[PDB]
Amino acid sequence: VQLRESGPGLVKPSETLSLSCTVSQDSRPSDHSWTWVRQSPGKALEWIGDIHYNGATTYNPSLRSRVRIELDQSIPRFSLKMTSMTAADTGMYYCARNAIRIYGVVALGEWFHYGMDVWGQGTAVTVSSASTKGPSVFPLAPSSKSTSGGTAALGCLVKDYFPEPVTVSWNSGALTSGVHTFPAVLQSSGLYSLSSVVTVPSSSLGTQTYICNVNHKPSNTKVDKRVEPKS
Amino acid sequence: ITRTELKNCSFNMTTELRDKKQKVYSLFYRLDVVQINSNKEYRLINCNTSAITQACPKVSFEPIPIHYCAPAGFAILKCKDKKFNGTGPCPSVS
Amino acid sequence: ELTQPPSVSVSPGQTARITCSGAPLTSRFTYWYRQKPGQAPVLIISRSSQRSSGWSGRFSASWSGTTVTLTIRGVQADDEADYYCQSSDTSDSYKMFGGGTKLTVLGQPAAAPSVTLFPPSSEELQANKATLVCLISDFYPGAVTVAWKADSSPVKAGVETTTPSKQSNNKYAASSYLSLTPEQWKSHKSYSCQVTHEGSTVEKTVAPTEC
Amino acid sequence: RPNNNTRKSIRIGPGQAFYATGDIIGDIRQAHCNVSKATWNETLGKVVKQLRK
Ligand SMILES: *[C@@H]1O[C@H](CO)[C@@H](O[C@@H]2O[C@H](CO)[C@@H](O[C@@H]3O[C@H](CO[C@H]4O[C@H](CO[C@H]5O[C@H](CO)[C@@H](O)[C@H](O)[C@@H]5O)[C@@H](O)[C@H](O[C@H]5O[C@H](CO)[C@@H](O)[C@H](O[C@H]6O[C@H](CO)[C@@H](O)[C@H](O)[C@@H]6O)[C@@H]5O)[C@@H]4O)[C@@H](O)[C@H](O[C@H]4O[C@H](CO)[C@@H](O)[C@H](O)[C@@H]4O[C@H]4O[C@H](CO)[C@@H](O)[C@H](O)[C@@H]4O)[C@@H]3O)[C@H](O)[C@H]2NC(C)=O)[C@H](O)[C@H]1NC(C)=O
Ligand SMILES: *[C@@H]1O[C@H](CO[C@@H]2O[C@@H](C)[C@@H](O)[C@@H](O)[C@@H]2O)[C@@H](O[C@@H]2O[C@H](CO)[C@@H](O[C@@H]3O[C@H](CO[C@H]4O[C@H](CO[C@H]5O[C@H](CO)[C@@H](O)[C@H](O)[C@@H]5O)[C@@H](O)[C@H](O)[C@@H]4O)[C@@H](O)[C@H](O[C@H]4O[C@H](CO)[C@@H](O)[C@H](O)[C@@H]4O[C@@H]4O[C@H](CO)[C@@H](O)[C@H](O)[C@H]4NC(C)=O)[C@@H]3O)[C@H](O)[C@H]2NC(C)=O)[C@H](O)[C@H]1NC(C)=O
Ligand SMILES: *[C@@H]1O[C@H](CO)[C@@H](O[C@@H]2O[C@H](CO)[C@@H](O[C@@H]3O[C@H](CO[C@H]4O[C@H](CO)[C@@H](O)[C@H](O[C@H]5O[C@H](CO[C@H]6O[C@H](CO)[C@@H](O)[C@H](O)[C@@H]6O)[C@@H](O)[C@H](O)[C@@H]5O)[C@@H]4O)[C@@H](O)[C@H](O[C@H]4O[C@H](CO)[C@@H](O)[C@H](O)[C@@H]4O)[C@@H]3O)[C@H](O)[C@H]2NC(C)=O)[C@H](O)[C@H]1NC(C)=O
Ligand SMILES: *[C@@H]1O[C@H](CO)[C@@H](O[C@@H]2O[C@H](CO)[C@@H](O[C@@H]3O[C@H](CO[C@H]4O[C@H](CO)[C@@H](O)[C@H](O)[C@@H]4O)[C@@H](O)[C@H](O)[C@@H]3O)[C@H](O)[C@H]2NC(C)=O)[C@H](O)[C@H]1NC(C)=O
Ligand SMILES: *[C@@H]1O[C@H](CO)[C@@H](O[C@@H]2O[C@H](CO)[C@@H](O[C@@H]3O[C@H](CO)[C@@H](O)[C@H](O)[C@@H]3O)[C@H](O)[C@H]2NC(C)=O)[C@H](O)[C@H]1NC(C)=O
Ligand SMILES: *[C@@H]1O[C@H](CO)[C@@H](O[C@@H]2O[C@H](CO)[C@@H](O[C@@H]3O[C@H](CO)[C@@H](O)[C@H](O)[C@@H]3O)[C@H](O)[C@H]2NC(C)=O)[C@H](O)[C@H]1NC(C)=O
Ligand SMILES: *[C@@H]1O[C@H](CO)[C@@H](O[C@@H]2O[C@H](CO)[C@@H](O[C@@H]3O[C@H](CO)[C@@H](O)[C@H](O)[C@@H]3O)[C@H](O)[C@H]2NC(C)=O)[C@H](O)[C@H]1NC(C)=O
Ligand SMILES: *[C@@H]1O[C@H](CO)[C@@H](O)[C@H](O)[C@H]1NC(C)=O
Repeated sequence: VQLRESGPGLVKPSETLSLSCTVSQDSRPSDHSWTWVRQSPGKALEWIGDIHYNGATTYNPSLRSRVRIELDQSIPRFSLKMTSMTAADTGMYYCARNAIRIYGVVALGEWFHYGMDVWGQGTAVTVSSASTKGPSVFPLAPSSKSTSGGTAALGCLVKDYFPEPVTVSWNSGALTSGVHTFPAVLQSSGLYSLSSVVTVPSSSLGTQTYICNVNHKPSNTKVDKRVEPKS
Repeated sequence: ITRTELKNCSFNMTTELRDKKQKVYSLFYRLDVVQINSNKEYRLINCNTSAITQACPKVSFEPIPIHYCAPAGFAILKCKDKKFNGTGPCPSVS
Repeated sequence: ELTQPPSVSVSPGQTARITCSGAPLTSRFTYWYRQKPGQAPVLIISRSSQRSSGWSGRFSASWSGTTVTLTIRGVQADDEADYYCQSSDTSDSYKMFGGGTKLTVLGQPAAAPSVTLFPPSSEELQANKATLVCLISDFYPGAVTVAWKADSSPVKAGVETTTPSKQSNNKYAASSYLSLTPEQWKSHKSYSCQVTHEGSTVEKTVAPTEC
Repeated sequence: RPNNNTRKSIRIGPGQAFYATGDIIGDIRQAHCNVSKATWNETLGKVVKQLRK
């Protein structure tokens, strides 16, 4: 049932990229045929090819020269490849399963396609020769009026990051009542600047002012910072 | 709306009264029917060559052992030799 | 070379109509799926027999010569996203992809954003450069200017405003980011960034040395 | 054969009835005959052996 991606998710245009996906707690993973899809930054979905424990090779004819998929008969590892072609097409690549049911006898043409029915966590991949300097913590310093609840905006921003993914967690995912995250722009360097303010029930706060956890996936991915008790 | 091998065909036949006719939709198999010349109109392949008579439903088509025994004044010789290549002189006879 | 439309709309609480035209529509069947922004698509309709697959009440499908008909439930409220379309070639090799229609529901409320504008405080005044912030969100739709000012009258100063992007319930939350030097943060003005869309448009102030 | 058929009797003339196929219930599938793959490879080998001499 479960199925989540793997791999780095970033590459320069010259070197071949290779990512994988991991399926587990599936009642029967061997018979089901699966295929990968990509979503361009212009929000145009695309198809890459199917593959099976049978050992069937098929891809999109427009990407034949690039992709060459492998399989692991022991434990399901869903490697993928893309060699000659890399740039422009870069966007959000997905992980999915093209479920298959049977209307009788295999090898006789009785195995009709159920279609895509379970997908992965979702990962992003773009080409850009620049590397990542990394994010640094940065509070927003809130101010509160006297009494009776009301407005409550408190943020822990990060100005510098290079990976499209941003992982936002307020006190290690403690509050889900209200959570908010927004994107940004490239600036002149190309390092975007994503900041997040969380709406919280704030009137009087005592040792429960909440912290922020970072993505920072390409570099070391751990900074834990607490906003000042300004409430 | 998308192998085929069979046809949901129809026709009209005789009913209990020769004055009246009745339409019924049945099915047929491929090769039992071959085209005549929109809306496909077909034909039983046998009507082109020979007659037709339906087999009886309560007739068992399972093969059962049928012994062939000799009349009086005659005898069926069976060969008991295992390797009876072709037909020659079988030494072990019953 | 299949064809799925990408821009149609309809009123909420009314039956709609999704098509996808392509010649290899025989041994292909039909996919669609509705990918909400930044999420993963789910089964729009699924084949659990060789005969048909419109059993669930929410959706049904019809078949024409080339165009396919994705009829939908009477109520079109609450469920909105772009609906793609996918199918397979006659050789049972290849899967064609050809876009899909984003649908919006009418009867949407009147635009009004009201987020608190944060000040650059507590980290960069310690560092070398000031990191300017005036994050505005929760507009519907975009096409709203924030109008950066010099003291009480606007000035662009070459600041960067980012792209609107839908999140939560079909609401774009682009934000707007300023970028200049720290000497200007303590030499220019007290600063306060408004927003302007139509009619009543409100703001908040950032304040200097407010601690 | 996996086909689940139905007897459709239609009276032709006085008493005779033509038994035809109705609508096939419970999916449609192709008829097949299985053969033991391992058991057949030994039989084709024993035949070619004695054909040899
Ligand atoms: C010659 O050689 C050939 C080839 O080897 C042999 O021929 C035939 O080959 C056919 C193709 O392989 C095969 O046909 C299909 O068999 C299927 C068997 O499926 C097995 O696995 C299923 C797994 O699915 C579940 O798990 C998945 C992950 O693992 C998961 O993704 C999925 O969602 C499911 O959760 C099992 O479900 C299925 O279970 C059967 O066997 C179980 C054994 O433990 C048994 O427990 C099950 O039911 C029991 O309990 C119930 C409830 O009390 C009782 O009612 C039952 O009597 C029984 O006691 C069950 O029997 C298998 O392990 C079939 O699933 C498949 O049938 C489906 O599709 C056909 C055609 O479309 C339908 O007509 C049918 O009704 C089934 O689906 C329909 O209904 C479902 C249910 O809602 C719908 O969802 C669906 O939309 C459909 O409408 C085919 O039958 C043949 O079986 C095979 N021949 C034989 C006789 O087995 C040939 O036999 C050889 N010849 C000889 C003589 O040697
Ligand atoms: C293989 O082929 C056989 C043979 O089919 C042959 O062609 C078809 C077109 C038909 O004319 C057959 O008579 C002919 O032999 C298939 O067997 C037939 O399959 C068809 C598939 O459509 C079945 O048709 C449905 O019949 C439904 C019930 O009608 C029966 O009774 C009629 C008289 O009864 C009246 O009162 C009852 C209630 O007591 C009402 O339910 C009924 O509607 C009548 O008012 C009789 O005339 C019929 O022959 C039949 O015996 C009928 O309800 C269905 O029609 C509806 O719904 C359909 C979708 O399911 C839709 O497609 C139709 O357009 C229609 O919508 C409207 O319904 C209104 C109801 O009043 C009607 O007034 C409108 O006219 C109608 N719209 C228009 C216009 O069409 C179907 O007609 C048929 O019953 C099967 N044979 C039988 C038992 O006659 C077989 O399925 C094929 N193989 C397979 C497995 O596919
Ligand atoms: C007489 O015997 C000789 C013996 O040599 C025969 O010669 C060869 O015999 C082998 C015996 O198994 C044959 O079988 C296998 O061939 C595959 C490659 O086949 C691929 O190409 C054929 C056409 O030649 C095609 O029919 C196959 O179709 C398979 O895969 C498709 C793919 O569909 C998937 O993707 C599409 C999208 O594109 C989706 O839409 C779809 O849903 C699905 O996801 C399936 O649809 C088919 O059902 C089918 O599975 C293939 O495309 C080899 O790969 C096989 O063996 C190899 O792997 C096994 C397993 O690891 C390994 O043990 C073995 O050593 C090999 O590495 C196997 O060879 C040959 O086709 C056959 N022909 C050749 C090339 O000489 C001869 O044909 C026999 N004569 C007769 C009349 O039967
Ligand atoms: C119905 O009446 C028909 C006319 O009396 C009967 O004759 C023909 O029977 C065959 C039996 O298979 C049917 O099948 C076709 O055979 C033709 C033969 O053509 C071959 O020879 C020519 C040159 O003479 C050559 O050019 C071709 O390549 C063939 O080698 C094939 O061409 C068809 O593909 C097919 O196999 C015929 O349909 C049928 N009609 C005629 C006039 O050929 C028939 O037997 C009677 N009933 C049936 C249908 O069985
Ligand atoms: C036995 O079946 C045949 C068909 O194989 C009947 O012949 C005629 O078949 C056509 C087929 O469309 C019937 O269609 C009707 O056509 C009329 C006029 O064009 C139209 O107004 C109707 O709506 C319908 O489409 C037609 O009823 C039928 N008969 C005639 C007079 O053309 C045949 O009648 C059937 N039984 C016998 C042998 O009488
Ligand atoms: C069964 O095996 C016996 C041998 O125990 C076979 O008898 C011999 O078969 C060969 C080949 O068929 C004969 O040689 C050929 O005879 C033909 C004329 O029939 C001649 O035209 C050829 O040039 C060649 O000489 C041989 O004469 C024959 N008899 C003997 C005594 O060796 C027998 O054919 C096998 N088949 C059966 C009967 O199942
Ligand atoms: C071949 O087709 C026949 C006819 O469809 C199948 O017989 C049916 O088998 C089911 C098995 O549960 C019987 O049970 C139940 O009957 C009730 C009342 O009619 C119905 O509501 C249930 O949905 C279910 O069908 C059913 O009575 C029986 N006959 C009919 C009229 O459908 C048969 O099972 C199929 N193949 C074989 C030999 O298994
Ligand atoms: C035939 O069916 C029997 C049922 O027990 C099975 O044991 C045997 O393997 C089958 N043989 C083949 C190859 O069809």
